Amino acid sequence: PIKLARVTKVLGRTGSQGQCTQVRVEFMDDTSRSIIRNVKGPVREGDVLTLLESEREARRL
Amino acid sequence: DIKLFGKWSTDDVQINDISLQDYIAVKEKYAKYLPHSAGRYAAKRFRKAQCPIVERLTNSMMMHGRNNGKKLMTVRIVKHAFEIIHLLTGENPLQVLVNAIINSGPREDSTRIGRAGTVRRQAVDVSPLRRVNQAIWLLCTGAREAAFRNIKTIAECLADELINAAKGSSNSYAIKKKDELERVAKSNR
Amino acid sequence: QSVQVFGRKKTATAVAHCKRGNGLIKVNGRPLEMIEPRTLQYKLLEPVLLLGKERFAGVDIRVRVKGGGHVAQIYAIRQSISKALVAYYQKYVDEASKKEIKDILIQYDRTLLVADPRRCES
Amino acid sequence: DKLNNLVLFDKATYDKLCKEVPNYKLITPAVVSERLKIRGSLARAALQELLSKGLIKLVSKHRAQVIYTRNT
Amino acid sequence: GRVRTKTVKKAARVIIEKYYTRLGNDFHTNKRVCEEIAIIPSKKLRNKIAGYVTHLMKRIQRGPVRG
Amino acid sequence: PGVTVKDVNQQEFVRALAAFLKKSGKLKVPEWVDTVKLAKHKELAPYDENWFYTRAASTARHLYLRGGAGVGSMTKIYGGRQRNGVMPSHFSRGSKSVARRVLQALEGLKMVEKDQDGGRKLTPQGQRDLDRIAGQVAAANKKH
RNA sequence: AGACUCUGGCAUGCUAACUAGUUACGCGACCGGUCGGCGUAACUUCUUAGAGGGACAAGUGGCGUUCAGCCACCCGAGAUUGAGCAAUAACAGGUCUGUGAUGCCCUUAGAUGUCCGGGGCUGCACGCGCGCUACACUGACUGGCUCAGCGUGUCCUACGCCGGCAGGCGCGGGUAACCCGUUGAACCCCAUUCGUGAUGGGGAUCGGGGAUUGCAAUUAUUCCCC
Repeated sequence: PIKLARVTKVLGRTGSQGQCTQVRVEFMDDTSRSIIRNVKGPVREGDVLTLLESEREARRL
Repeated sequence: DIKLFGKWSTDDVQINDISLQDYIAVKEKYAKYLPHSAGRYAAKRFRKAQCPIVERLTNSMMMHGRNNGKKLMTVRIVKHAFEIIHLLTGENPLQVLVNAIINSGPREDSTRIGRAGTVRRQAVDVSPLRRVNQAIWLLCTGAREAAFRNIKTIAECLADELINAAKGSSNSYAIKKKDELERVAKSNR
Repeated sequence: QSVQVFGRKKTATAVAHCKRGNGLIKVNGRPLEMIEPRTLQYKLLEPVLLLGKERFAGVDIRVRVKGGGHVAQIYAIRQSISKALVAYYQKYVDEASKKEIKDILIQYDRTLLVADPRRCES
Repeated sequence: DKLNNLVLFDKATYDKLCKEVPNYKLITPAVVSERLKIRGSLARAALQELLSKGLIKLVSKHRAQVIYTRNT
Repeated sequence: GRVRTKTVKKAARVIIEKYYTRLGNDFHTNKRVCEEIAIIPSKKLRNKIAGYVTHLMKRIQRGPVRG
Repeated sequence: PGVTVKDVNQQEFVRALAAFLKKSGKLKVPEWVDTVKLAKHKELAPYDENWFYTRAASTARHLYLRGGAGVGSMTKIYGGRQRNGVMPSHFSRGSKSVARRVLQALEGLKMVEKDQDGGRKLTPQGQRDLDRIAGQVAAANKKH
């Protein structure tokens, strides 16, 4: 299963070298399910992602 | 009405993916007569999204050492490539290109998280812009690699690459690369 | 009755001379179609293809070109064509039309009216 | 291994050129040079001949890439 | 970034303190009056002074200052 | 009937001029033509058997477009990239003799005028001829 | 340090330019147009070189002890131009034809004696390195086409003639926005031939000639052609 995404907020920079962006992901499946994910590359607020696995949740706490 | 090279339609071009509907720019306002525009797109961040996709392609096709400045060459290659595509499929070449871009770009990537020494990378999600850029890079590289030591022209080879990536077949280099990256990104997690 | 503007790209300066004519656009004594980089021919024909030959109906344009390379020269030329037309519309025709044309041109390509500020840095 | 191309025609080659070639959708001197094991010069010549005969359409003529079409 | 100069500040304070009546909120007017009031050599400096005056008056007409 | 040289596809115009020169018959052709190079910078002999005609035509065209040119000027025109081997490439002028014999030949045909100015410009007859060729090419372009 | 000054970006506003240029008007050449052909009425758009402007965190929005300030944005040529000045701190690094009847050491053991002739600095198994050319097809070759700027010059060179080619021979201009010089560039573009091979890519190394430079080219000065 492939789920599409939104960007609610761009939080900060994670990763070793400062390559990964920590981003708040709203779902495009109508649900207000806000999962925080890590992205590689440039992401601005209002981007729409293609997540391969939606069950995953990135480094919270 | 504006036609690319004075012959190619842009109103027929349909973006399949909702993710890349924002970042592949070719549809209406961004449509231009020629790939060569020579406006600043590296001026500020995210601006290369507002740059035409054909132009982007052109700019990544001259990338290599001996070809490093020659943009007219590149545009001629692109034009001939498009013609070839048209001859082949009958479809609008821009559409084909778009499809290729969609089907070439990686969706997840393994990236180094921790310290220098810890060789266990974590699989992370990929930006849409980056996916476009990367896709373009892959396609151009394929074009290069297919056309190095043979009688085949780059325009021809590039066209072949682009059709192969449009159809989704495993004859394109770009597709292969995507598959190799994607599987790895499914392995690390 | 006549207007004299310039368009500059890089080093290349192109001076356009607009006057009440019969619809002739000649760059350094030769037509726009008869300029050597015919791969980049469409770029030079953009101000004609956008606004139509109907707006270029009774206007004679002579373009004097100097400096730069080839592409740069082309860019200067096209600029100076557009600017020339705009100035002519301002001067001897109404303002509304000028505003319209300008809007059209900016809406297509920004370089067509305003010059590229960057040139070869020391 | 090395590539051995025919610098001049054979009967098998000639027949596969007059019959088979004007029905390839994309006809390129390089493609014809790859399909039938021909040198690019000879293939080009053949293409030219076929153009002169009026069997094959022309798309674009260039210094590098010359493109041709099957008729109808 | 950008920070105000001591000289610019002091001169501005002098100009406000003496001739508040002449000055306003229009930057250009404030510049010109400054040019016609005080012995200023440099144009840039004068401009700076004018700016400072303008800011000061934007601030001062709301409420009185400490200085 | 009003067309000019500048308003015509240049290469094609040159070709046509060359053809005209050939079909006329009269032009002073040197005997070394099948042996000579064309510059110290170039590698091989030219591919064209009738290259001399072509070059003459080109020269004529240049004279028409820009007057007051000499042999040195002509040498500077037809120069290019000297492949200096493993040393980096430089600019080198053309073959002086060849230009010199072109100009002498065209001048013999009453197409080129030797000048009070210094160099060489064009005759009225020559100009007329050029414009006829331009017309010919033009007719064979707008109707074709 | 900052400040001061210059510089650059901007002006179809201004001041001018017989060593800058345009436009118009005459004459001429060519097919109602093209002309770096030639001759003075238009004054500065281009070119130049000056003055005066012009940007000051000016304005708006957000953040801020509601101040100092910071971020974003409109208009704008420019919102964060680059340099010098600006004439620091430490130096036990010092520097220089300055003065001390300065302290020593040396002076057929001249603190490199002048000159003369010929060599060497390139020598070559190797390491460690900056570069150039390449490893070709987005190419090479061949013909055609068309565009610079920083600069230089009493050796830079225009123009004719003799030269396959380097070059000679004749004659001029420039002690320079004047002549070289519309700097006629190369990439590039446009056609031609080659066709994936140590190939016509690549040119090392070599063998013969010829030409300059110079008192002298042998250990190839350099250039040219096979």
